[PDB]
Amino acid sequence: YGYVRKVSGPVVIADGMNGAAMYELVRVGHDNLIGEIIRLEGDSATIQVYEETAGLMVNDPVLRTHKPLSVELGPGILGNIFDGIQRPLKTIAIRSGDVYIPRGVSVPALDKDTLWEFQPKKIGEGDLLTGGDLYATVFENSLMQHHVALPPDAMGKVTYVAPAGQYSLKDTVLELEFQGVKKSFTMLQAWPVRTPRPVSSKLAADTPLLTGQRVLDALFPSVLGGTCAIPGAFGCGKTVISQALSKYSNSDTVVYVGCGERGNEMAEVLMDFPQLTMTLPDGREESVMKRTTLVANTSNMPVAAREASIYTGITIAEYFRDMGYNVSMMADSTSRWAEALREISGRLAEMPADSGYPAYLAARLASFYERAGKVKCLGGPERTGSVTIVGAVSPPGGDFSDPVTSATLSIVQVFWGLDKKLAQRKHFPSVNWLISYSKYSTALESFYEQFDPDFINIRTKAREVLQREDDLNEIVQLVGKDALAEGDKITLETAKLLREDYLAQNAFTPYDKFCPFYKSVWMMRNIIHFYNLANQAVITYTLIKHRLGDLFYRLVSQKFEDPAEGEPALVAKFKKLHEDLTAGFRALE
Amino acid sequence: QAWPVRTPRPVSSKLAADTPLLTGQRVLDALFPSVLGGTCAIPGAFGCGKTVISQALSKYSNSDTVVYVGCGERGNEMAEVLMDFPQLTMTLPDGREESVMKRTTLVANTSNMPVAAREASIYTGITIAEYFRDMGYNVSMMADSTSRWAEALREISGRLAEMPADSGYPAYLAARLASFYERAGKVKCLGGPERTGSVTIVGAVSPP
Amino acid sequence: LTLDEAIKTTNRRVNALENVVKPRLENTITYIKGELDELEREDFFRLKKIQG
Amino acid sequence: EGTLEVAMEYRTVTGVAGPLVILDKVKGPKYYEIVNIRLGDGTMRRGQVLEVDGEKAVVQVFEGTSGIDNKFTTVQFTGEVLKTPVSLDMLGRIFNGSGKPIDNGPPILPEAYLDISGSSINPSERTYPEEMIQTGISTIDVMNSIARGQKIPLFSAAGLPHNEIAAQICRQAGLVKRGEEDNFAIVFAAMGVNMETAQFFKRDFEENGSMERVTLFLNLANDPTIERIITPRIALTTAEYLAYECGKHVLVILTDMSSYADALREVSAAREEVPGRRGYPGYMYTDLAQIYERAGRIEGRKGSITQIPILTMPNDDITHPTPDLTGYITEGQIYIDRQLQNRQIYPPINVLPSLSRLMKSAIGEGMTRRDHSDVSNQLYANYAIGKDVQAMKAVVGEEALSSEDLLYLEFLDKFERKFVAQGAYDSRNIFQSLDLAWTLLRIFPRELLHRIPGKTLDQYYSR
Repeated sequence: YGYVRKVSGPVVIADGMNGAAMYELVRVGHDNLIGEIIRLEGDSATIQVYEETAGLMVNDPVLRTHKPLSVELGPGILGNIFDGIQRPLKTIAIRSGDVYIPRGVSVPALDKDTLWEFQPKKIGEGDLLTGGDLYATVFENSLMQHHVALPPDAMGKVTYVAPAGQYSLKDTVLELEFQGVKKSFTMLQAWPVRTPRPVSSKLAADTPLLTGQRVLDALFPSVLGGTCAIPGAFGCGKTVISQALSKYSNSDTVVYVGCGERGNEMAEVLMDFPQLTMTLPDGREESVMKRTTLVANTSNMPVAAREASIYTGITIAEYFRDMGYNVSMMADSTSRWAEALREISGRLAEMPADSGYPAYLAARLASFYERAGKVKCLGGPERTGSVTIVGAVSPPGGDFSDPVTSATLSIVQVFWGLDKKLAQRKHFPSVNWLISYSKYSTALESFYEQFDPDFINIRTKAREVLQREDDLNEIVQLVGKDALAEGDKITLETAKLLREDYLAQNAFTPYDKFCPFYKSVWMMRNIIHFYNLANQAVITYTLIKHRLGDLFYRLVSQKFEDPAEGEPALVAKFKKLHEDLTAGFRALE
Repeated sequence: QAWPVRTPRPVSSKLAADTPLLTGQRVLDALFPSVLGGTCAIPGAFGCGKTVISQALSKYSNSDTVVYVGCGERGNEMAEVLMDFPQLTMTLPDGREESVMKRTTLVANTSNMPVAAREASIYTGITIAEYFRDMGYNVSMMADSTSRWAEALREISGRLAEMPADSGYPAYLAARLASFYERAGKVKCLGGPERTGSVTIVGAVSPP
Repeated sequence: LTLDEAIKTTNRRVNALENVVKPRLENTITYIKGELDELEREDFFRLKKIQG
Repeated sequence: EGTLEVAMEYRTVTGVAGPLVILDKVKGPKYYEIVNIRLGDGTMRRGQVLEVDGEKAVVQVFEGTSGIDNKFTTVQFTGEVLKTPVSLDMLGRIFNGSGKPIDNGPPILPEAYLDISGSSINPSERTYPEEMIQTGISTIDVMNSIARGQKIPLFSAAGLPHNEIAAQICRQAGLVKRGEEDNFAIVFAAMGVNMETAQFFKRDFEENGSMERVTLFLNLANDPTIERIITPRIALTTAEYLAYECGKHVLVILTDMSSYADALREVSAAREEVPGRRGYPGYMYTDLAQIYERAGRIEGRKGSITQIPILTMPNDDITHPTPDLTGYITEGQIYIDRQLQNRQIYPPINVLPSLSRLMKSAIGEGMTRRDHSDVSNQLYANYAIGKDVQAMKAVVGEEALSSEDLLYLEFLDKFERKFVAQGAYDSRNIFQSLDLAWTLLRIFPRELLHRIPGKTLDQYYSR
């Protein structure tokens, strides 16, 4: 019930919708075009329709949905591929057979006829349960067990519990009554993208995001449930860091979110993920897709879907965190999302602000980024998850002055700063140490000292060495290495060794594909301790340089060792090398 | 008496001003002099606190009467004026000792006061000075932050949805500001005796 | 002597001239886009309001 | 007394667009009347009636227009402007943006309902600030000091430790003591702060033990953008009640005033108002006045409201509309330099652009020393000459610094090294710091000093 009255491009006016609500999604026309309500002036409505509105007919029916832009969560959310508006691309392609996306597809987000193995918890048929209680878990696939949380805003004494067995989402797995009225819940939960997910308490982040790369792990650490920023426009560093996060990061899940980038780039990345495979610490070999969800909205996709992809991804990440899993979101191109928002604002004729973006761009970016953090779960049993966002930025020409870049730098705690200059100089990590920073180091210092009380001092010494590296750089630039003192020469040599041996990774090489934090810490110790032990001896720089050739080779090889030997063997080898270097530095003095 | 605040006070015939304004400042009276009847304007960008020159000029001018009509200015400046002008003093040729507050009036409204009253502030100030001039004195004023009475204009032009001319200000901004400034000048007043009072408009324009 | 003269010229160009020009470019960009573009939309918006 | 009336509940909502909710057939509306909107779902949110024309009403809802149905939502007209239930018991508690008690405590039992945006003080009754303040940081007190009733903000770009400086000032706040009941009560507005910053503020304030005299008005970035505009209003109204109507001096603090500017810009762009510079509303000067222009001392009452805002230059540019208008209104600046932060200085206060327009009255003979003004002027003026010498050395060479310029360069070096730097918890007294300030001024010869007379500092004696 409801018929269109005026169709001016994307904007659509439909009469007979007195009961419509603002921002309630609606189905327009026989083709089931999907659009969101904007203005409810009079008894009429106003809808902007995402897909092309060409060919609409006046008095074509309009069908309400009684729900805002929402995502159907539950089993089967992992692995698949979804559009910006939560449209399963893979199943759409299989059903329609052809390649083109049909104008008005109506495939449900998750297949409601597929069977998943279900088994309840030890709860009783007449017990009491509340919102967020974990009443069952499901083996969606191997090694990615999926907990079934009773939806929030739903509570009451238990009435029926489905016994363990094979079931589908259409089955009524749960039924309960709060008052005399009883409600039955399936395995599918719908939640609006704009509304965040209910939380019990925002904890303080207390565990680093071990990305497997030494430069990010030690120099500029990032904590679980913490924002991150990447100036990714070239050098494939964004692809490299995304692959590292998918394969080696501590997160139990990853939710890539791609909006408004080049279509072939998304093709390349979405073909790269299935090829990516990660080995289990127990020796098993798995596929990253078994723990990966992908929301990709190319430029050809409607602008509104491009804007909504980010919120869809963050809501998916929050739902994953609802069962205490550590999940990491990855916004492919926030600049593209901002451009989509700008286009939408221009469609709405909103008053332009700085550089043309709407005045709420900073506010909306902050609202999105504020959802990341380590959070106590809702409902029992007690557990805690985390959601960390590693959303990248694409400043125009590298000038960190655009409002998107400025707001992101103002909100994001940790900025890693990939540099194209290092990429030109053949640097695999490509992380510019001169601009990167980790504002969460003060909070992470508790764990840093618990693991090793000397590690934080080593990090401070390394930061001082990096600061003096540029000083020695202009020193050599203006007068040359001749004017450098023995201590200055030792400091410069140690800085160069750190840059070319530990601060840089080798990625492609099997020995340096993954850098454990243990190996990173031992390498940092074997570098800094040797640097000091050589420093206080000032001894002729040439003499120590000649007599430390074996020590220099050991320091260089302190990163060539493969992780095959494991932590106990590599740690012992690094300790022996450090002791030998200390003996050589002290005895020869 | 009574007088409409927008209609200027009638005169006999305006005439050229040829007496310098002894401000007591080296720069104001040496390189860039001002005449008793002319119009001045001090930009004083943010942070300069240009009102210090205003207060010094009011304190030490040769003008017989000063009407400090600061519009949109901070209240603490008005508190300073009210606190110091009585305790501060000046001497006259007769030899006696007297305060400057005996001849200074403030039509000022602060910035936290309602916006629409600012134009009324400016116009009441200029009319009061015009009356004191028709008395025959060499009265003067200085309107602090006249640029605030352009925010007053555009915050009304926006409600009326008038067509924005430049940076949101209506079209008649220059016309109205000229109609205000063009009321200064030495003039033989109406009626005998032959009073020849003047009036000086030392405005202040705060630019963004 | 020649190196001193050349170094003085280079340092002056790096410090004074370029850092003089770049603020000028930023101010010119701000004056055009920050004011003229904003006014054009506001003028047209007021016109559309009059039509409505 | 006039008989009471129950507020009319309407259901004639006949239009929603942006953040503005239209109504029709309103029987006797009132401008700025607070209306709480109950949606069809039953959830309730507050709102103000912006424009009142004829029998219509253009309401601006607070929690957002989402979920409003043109035939199921109900609007109730309370018939009174927004009022904050201020009370003396409100001390030592935490409140939301609109004032909801969020410390797991019972709501405020109001001693009196007071309307926000209170009327101005008659400037005839207004007085002048005449007492210094012991914040606990050296460089702010020694030069560009703060008076008990003076407004002055902190200019500090994003990422700088200005939040830590504000926390240290609030925890170490106290009178000169040259009393506890009337001692500094701190109203701590927090407009648009991050969650981590919010937890930091709560923990730091609870740790110093001064919870008994500090009120937090926290408003996170998650809260609605319009609700951030009323947070400074509520904070300043509570400050007004505490100071003028109860006596104790109030040291009002508002963090991230740029967030308030952004909220103003968003609200104005929502209603499509005339834009000033950088798309900000054309009345931003008046709004920043109604926020800032309340600090001062009233003649008949012993209270005093001292204002210490904290702005943030967006592009680290002083010419941005928010800091420019603030400097027009705020009677002085205390500036924080990113360049000094690059030198690893914990309190990166740059003194060259930092001046207190009321310092000429804070100084005197009742407090401080008789050489305060001249020493401050010299350490303010010779810094510029040292900077010019540094620039000349950069553009010419080390040989350009003559027997005079090299002295200015050494003065600048020692001034940035010893004088400005201070401990994270160092309460450096004025005289002990003024001795080192005199030493810095004495690095230059005691006769080349042009502005200062020799006798002024000669009255004071070393050791």
